Amino acid sequence: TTGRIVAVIGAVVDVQFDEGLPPILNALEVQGRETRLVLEVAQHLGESTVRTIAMDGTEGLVRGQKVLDSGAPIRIPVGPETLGRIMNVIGEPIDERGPIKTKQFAAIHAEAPEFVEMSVEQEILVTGIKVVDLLAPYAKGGKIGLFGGAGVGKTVLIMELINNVAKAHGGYSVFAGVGERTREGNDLYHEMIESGVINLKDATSKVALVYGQMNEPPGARARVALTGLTVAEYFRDQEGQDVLLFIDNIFRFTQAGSEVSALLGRIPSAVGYQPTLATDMGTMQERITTTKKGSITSVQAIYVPADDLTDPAPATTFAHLDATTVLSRAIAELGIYPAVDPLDSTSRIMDPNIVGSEHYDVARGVQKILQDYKSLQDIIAILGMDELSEEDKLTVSRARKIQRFLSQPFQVAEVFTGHLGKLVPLKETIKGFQQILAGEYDHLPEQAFYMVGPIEEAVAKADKLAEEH
Amino acid sequence: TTGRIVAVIGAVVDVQFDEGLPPILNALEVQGRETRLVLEVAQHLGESTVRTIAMDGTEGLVRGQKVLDSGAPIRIPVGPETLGRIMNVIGEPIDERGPIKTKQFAAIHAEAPEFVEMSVEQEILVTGIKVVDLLAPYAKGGKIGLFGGAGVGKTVLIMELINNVAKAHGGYSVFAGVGERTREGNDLYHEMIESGVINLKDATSKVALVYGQMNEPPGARARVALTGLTVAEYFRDQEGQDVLLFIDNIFRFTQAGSEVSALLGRIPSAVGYQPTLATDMGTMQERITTTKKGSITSVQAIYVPADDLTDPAPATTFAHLDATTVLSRAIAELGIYPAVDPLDSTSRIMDPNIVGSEHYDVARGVQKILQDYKSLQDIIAILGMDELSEEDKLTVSRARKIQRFLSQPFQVAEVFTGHLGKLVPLKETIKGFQQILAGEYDHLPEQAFYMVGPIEEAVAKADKLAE
Amino acid sequence: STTSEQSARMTAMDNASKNASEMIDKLTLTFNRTRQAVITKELIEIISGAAAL
Amino acid sequence: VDLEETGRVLSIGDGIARVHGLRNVQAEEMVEFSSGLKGMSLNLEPDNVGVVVFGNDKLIKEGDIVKRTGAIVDVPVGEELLGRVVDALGNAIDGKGPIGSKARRRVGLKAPGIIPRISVREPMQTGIKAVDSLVPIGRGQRELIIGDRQTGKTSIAIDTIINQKRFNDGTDEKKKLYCIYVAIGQKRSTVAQLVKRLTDADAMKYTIVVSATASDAAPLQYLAPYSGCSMGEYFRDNGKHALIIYDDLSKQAVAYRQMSLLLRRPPGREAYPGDVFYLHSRLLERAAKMNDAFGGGSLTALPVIETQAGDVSAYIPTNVISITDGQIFLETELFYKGIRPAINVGLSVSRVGSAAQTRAMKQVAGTMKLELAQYREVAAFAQFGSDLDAATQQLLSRGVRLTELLKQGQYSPMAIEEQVAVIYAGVRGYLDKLEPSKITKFENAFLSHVISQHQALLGKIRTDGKISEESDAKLKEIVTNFLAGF
Amino acid sequence: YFRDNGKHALIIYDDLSKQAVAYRQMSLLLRRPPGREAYPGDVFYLHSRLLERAAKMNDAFGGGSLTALPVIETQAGDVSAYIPTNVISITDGQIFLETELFYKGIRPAINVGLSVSRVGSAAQTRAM
Ligand SMILES: Nc1ncnc2c1ncn2[C@@H]1O[C@H](COP(=O)(O)OP(=O)(O)OP(=O)(O)O)[C@@H](O)[C@H]1O
Ligand SMILES: Nc1ncnc2c1ncn2[C@@H]1O[C@H](COP(=O)(O)OP(=O)(O)O)[C@@H](O)[C@H]1O
Ligand SMILES: Nc1ncnc2c1ncn2[C@@H]1O[C@H](COP(=O)(O)OP(=O)(O)O)[C@@H](O)[C@H]1O
Ligand SMILES: [Mg+2]
Ligand SMILES: [Mg+2]
Repeated sequence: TTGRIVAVIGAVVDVQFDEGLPPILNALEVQGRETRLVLEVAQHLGESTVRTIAMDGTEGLVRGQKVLDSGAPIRIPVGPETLGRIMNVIGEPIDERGPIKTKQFAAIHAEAPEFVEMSVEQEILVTGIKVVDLLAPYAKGGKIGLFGGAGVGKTVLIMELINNVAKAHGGYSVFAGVGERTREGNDLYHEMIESGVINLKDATSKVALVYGQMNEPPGARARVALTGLTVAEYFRDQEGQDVLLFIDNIFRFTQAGSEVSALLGRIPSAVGYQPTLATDMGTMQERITTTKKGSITSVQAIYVPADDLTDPAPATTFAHLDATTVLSRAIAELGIYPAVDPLDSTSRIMDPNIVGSEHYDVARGVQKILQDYKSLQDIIAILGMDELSEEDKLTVSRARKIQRFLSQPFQVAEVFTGHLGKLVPLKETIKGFQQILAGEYDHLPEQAFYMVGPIEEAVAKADKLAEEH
Repeated sequence: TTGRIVAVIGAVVDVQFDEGLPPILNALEVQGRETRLVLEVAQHLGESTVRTIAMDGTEGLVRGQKVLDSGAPIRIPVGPETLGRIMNVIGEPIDERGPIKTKQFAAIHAEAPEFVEMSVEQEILVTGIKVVDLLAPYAKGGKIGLFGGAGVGKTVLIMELINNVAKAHGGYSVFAGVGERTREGNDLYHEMIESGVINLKDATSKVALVYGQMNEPPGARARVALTGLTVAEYFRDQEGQDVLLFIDNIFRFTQAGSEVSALLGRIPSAVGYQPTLATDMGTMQERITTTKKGSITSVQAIYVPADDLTDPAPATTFAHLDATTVLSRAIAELGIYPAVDPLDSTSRIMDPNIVGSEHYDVARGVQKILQDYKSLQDIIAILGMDELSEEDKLTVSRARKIQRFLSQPFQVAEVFTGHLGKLVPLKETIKGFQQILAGEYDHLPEQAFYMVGPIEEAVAKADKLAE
Repeated sequence: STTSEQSARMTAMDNASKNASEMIDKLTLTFNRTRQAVITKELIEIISGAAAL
Repeated sequence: VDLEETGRVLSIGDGIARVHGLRNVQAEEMVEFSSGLKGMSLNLEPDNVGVVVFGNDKLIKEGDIVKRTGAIVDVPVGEELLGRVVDALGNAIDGKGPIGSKARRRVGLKAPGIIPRISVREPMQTGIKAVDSLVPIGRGQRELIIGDRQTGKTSIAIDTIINQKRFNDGTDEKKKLYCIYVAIGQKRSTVAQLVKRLTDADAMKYTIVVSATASDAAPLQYLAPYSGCSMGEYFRDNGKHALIIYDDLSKQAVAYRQMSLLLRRPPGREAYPGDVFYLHSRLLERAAKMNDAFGGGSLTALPVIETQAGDVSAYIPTNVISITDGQIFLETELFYKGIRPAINVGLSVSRVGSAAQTRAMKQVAGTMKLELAQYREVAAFAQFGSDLDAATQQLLSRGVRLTELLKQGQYSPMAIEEQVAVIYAGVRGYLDKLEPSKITKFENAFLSHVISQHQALLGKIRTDGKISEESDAKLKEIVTNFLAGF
Repeated sequence: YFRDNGKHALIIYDDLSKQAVAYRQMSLLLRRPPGREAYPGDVFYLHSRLLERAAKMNDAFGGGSLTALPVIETQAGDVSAYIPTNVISITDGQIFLETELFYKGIRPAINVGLSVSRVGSAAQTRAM
């Protein structure tokens, strides 16, 4: 078929056809452009007109240009050749190294695994971070979320998770960057190249970057998530191997839809979001799943607009994750990094059967002591702290020690803190928190625990502070 | 004349007549339904089309169904044979007990009695309940808020008011359960049957129940209050007597109106309420008045959204309330019944001109002493009782005796208390409280006053408890 | 001095509680006003978007 | 060409086909698109029809041909569904074969009237001490479970479902209760793990899991509660007892809002149409308790609502709070300080009340409720603790023990007699001489002890349904003897 | 009419907070764009044009006069709401009737702290 553009408004182009009509989600190529402009169909308005969202800037379009229906949704290269490359929303490479020569193409729109195809196994995934491993342990094959305001540690934390896990992973990996700074995309690319994860010369790369950074018009930011998801889908199904999938951010996937919604002719919903927010997000988050024929350990950073966890977007995403680690601005103000909020991060494997009795008892003890401390702060408001009883001054002191001990220095934060990044295996964390709770460290100052790995390092640091005193 | 359903969008049906349209508010009957679906006209869209709101589910309406114009607003039977019968908005009986046989039919969309018909002297309905009739007297042809949710005695108080008004005035009662839970509606029906206000055999029921269920489209929950007013207006005009009209709940009335207005496509007002909130409340509340033939006294259960008394719904409602009764849990715990809170309860006619000088002075004295006891309770709870003057201890004794005296036994709550019910006339209540305040009964025990009728009965109890 | 100090603390904390309640009165009124304003504003935005299309 | 029994799509997009023709189509009728896709005709306008598509609109081009099936939406029913996982229309999605149900019902049927019902009087045992004693749930009730994120609502529902296994494995027939679990807008893997969990406890031979997950089109999520409620009305109308759990009812409201805003109906508050009350009221009003003339069956409902930031004055939370006969608040603050299930017992209520409690649990919980009420009004002192008379000291020393009795664990509901025994020990006073931290251990020990030796006493309490003074004395002796040797 | 025929009149609108609500109904039903509290932007001109007629003509124009006593009703005694401030900036004074002075039996409950009359001492009997 071949239609002609009839209207252009923002990123929404209405195209008129005289041959057959292209079904929804098809990709239409605009004829007469220096660089490939692809319009994704989104509506049938009648009279052989289709409304479409332009995947790239609609500058210079003229009413009446010719548009060819490709005949199938946006198809992207896949296979083990995309490893080490960088791709558009439409799949064309953007790292200036020639075309991605694959045998396999995949359409970015596809139905989700049926209910009869899901897995039901859960095994903790040690990450080397005390707070994450102790209170909200992750899980292999599970979906993981990092809910953050602005500037709390989502990106540093996800870089830490990449460095830790992706390097020590048998399978492949994928990093779909949806609508976040381009500075960060370049930084990640160079970090991987210099860390060996990507390899420019030979075929030994384990990461398939995909980028839809925040300079792309909304039609593009709303789809690059599906492109990274398609690459991960392939690695999960055809390769029959485990996969990782880091997405940063997954809020922009909703924000872009909201941006185009009004022009698409839809009444706005609660907070200006599109009326289809919940389903437009379910149809995506339901493809990021382990199945009997693969496994995806998806991690996703999630902006929380104005630190408002009751916003429709994060509020809706909460239901699609097997584990959430709500980074908090208040904790980051105290200097504790990562800022993970111990009394708001949850998990589905935090059970005495899946992680063991002692792990569970210690995690619940940490949470309970922190909550008691939160209650006591209200009294400390008025009384002062000299007036507190002697069973509570102990509670406050222990709670402060635990708050400090939950902090840790990452290997990707050496630029800020200067310290050396550490990994704390699970046993070290559980033992250290057991001991802090039991009272085996009432004689060390709390600042002894600030930004240290295992507990023995806190003891050594306390000794060094004493000596230098 | 017959029109044809042209559009069906949710609960809003657009019908197209061809000869002549029906004036707004008429009732149209859709032909072809197993049940009886009635559409109330709401607009005249032009091109001989009228937009209407359905009183029942509009599932299964084809585009073309024939719709017969009844010829007048919804009309219901308003005889004295309604008493003891449950009926729904469109007038059908929903107690599966046989048709409501009446010789009279009334259209539910009436207008407020004109200015000339208004009565100018402000009377005082005597409910026979001491606390209600002393501190927060009810007024004939006045609106009365009723706060307090469940577990406090709302239903028992309603039944007692029904009984006392039917007994000491000869005036019947209507209960318009707007937005009524089906479970609660059935429970109320059976409680009334047990308590005798409704009687299924001897045709001496004192209540007409109207139920707008909670599962009916908004177009029905917004009109049931008018069905209740229609029945009660019959009892007032065509039978010249005072009437009671209970409206549970009054918030659900405003909410139903809000949903109907949204469905029709009207810009929501301040907080999402309909633009016509004030006049929607006015047209209903303004038919509850005391004309020259009789009076309708409305007791309106009130729900305050978000504990916000400035919300547009309660803000609009309170412009019409002539009194307030605040049932409080903190007084059901103390064993005093009815739980009416003597201090939160207020009234517009607590004016020496309206109720009289002696009544006003007694009520003021009781309020003052109860406030003083409330204030002294904290001191007793802190500095101890032993450090109170003789006058303070005397006021504490008086306040405890008055508290216990406000409690009364209800003829409908006999099965609970076992005590035979009493109906204290106004003058006896004033006399009893005058005597208690003046100190005549400083020489009796507190429990001599718990759950007694007149004061002389309290004296009798005091004697019999020392013999 | 101990008796005097305890009586003074009683009085001071009573006054502080009364001040806090008198402040909560105004804060609750303001909170209800702001809640209604938020509801109205969001609703007006929705209907103004609906009308514009 | 036929434009009465058949029509052709004028438009499509965002799941709302606009069809031209179908002049004889009824409102809320199931039409079928040429692409094997079904749809429900919601908007009947003079010029077109607004069909909501049960699936993906990728397959619905303009100009397609739509044929009306002639029937309102209907779902299969029967005991053939038990143990299956069906979707919002009765299609199996567990891959165990065809459902094979003879009967059918209409999803949008009306509730029973005023006369058919009878007052709720039987106890629906949830197996959770806090719920069963302080906020009891009868049969025919509608008890909202309203809470925040990850506070333990789905766990209350699943403990309730698992508990009924003791009744369903017995021979008494009027205590058997069949559960339905409507899962609206949930990640499929969540439902899969839930079905596995129910299988583990063997509670999947009397459960019907209706699945309307996140990927499913909006109409399926809007329609799942009605499918479940019809499969439950089937058991209600046949002398059997059912228990339907909607999880959540906020996501049905969101799906309905999407449908409306795409059909261009006047928005209203929070963009919710004007029928988000009618929508839920005409669903929750189908939980009844028929009188013996109608079979005597019943149908309980436990709608689950999520509240953002404990805000229970929002639109939908208040809509569903004014429809139901109670609520079980689940605050997270209590969740993290050891109180699990985190049932805030101040805000929780049950307008049915103790009318739906076994005489033994009435006997005990009647005083436990008062003890906790007294404790809750001197809870603030708890920190100061000393410096106060023996009155409040004893109040908040009894309250702490009572509170620590109500803690319970994942998927381990307790038989009513055992709850009664534990609360009896705790409230009669045989625990005030015990350090609070050990209370739980005592419980977990005492329980087992009573289960092992004194089964006859528990049988007598269960059958008599009352604590006869003989049983009362025997229980006091047992508690004293055990507490002596601890 | 009196004011322009040399006589003296007094007009008491009671309330003007329930006229602005009727005007809000009228506007919203006309589909006009609601503003602050859903009131139309016109809700000021509505009261300004009405209360600007309470004039006092000079002797060359008859010498009549028309006093006006609008009665506004404030929810929870919020003097800073929309309509109360719309009218406080149209009138020549104000009499604040506290609801806690009233509940103390101090009636009439004029809050003399906030009440003011911007002609005040002028047009007051010398003895008073
Ligand atoms: N009675 C209990 N005892 C101990 N832990 C519990 C209990 N109930 C719930 N939890 C814990 O709370 C966590 C969340 O439980 P649950 O899924 O029931 O909450 P939810 O409200 O359903 O969550 P969501 O809102 O995300 O669906 C679970 O990991 C579970 O271990
Ligand atoms: N682990 C950490 N150690 C020290 N500083 C940190 C750490 N994590 C975050 N920060 C500080 O907080 C800022 C947050 O930035 P970043 O997390 O990269 O973006 P985002 O806004 O997505 O969270 C960082 O620039 C850094 O200065
Ligand atoms: N005057 C009274 N005498 C004895 N019991 C009363 C009295 N008033 C209320 N009660 C008790 O309070 C309870 C409140 O229930 P009721 O008022 O009937 O329903 P609701 O709480 O919905 O109004 C009743 O069960 C009743 O036993
Ligand atoms: Mg970032
Ligand atoms: Mg859940």
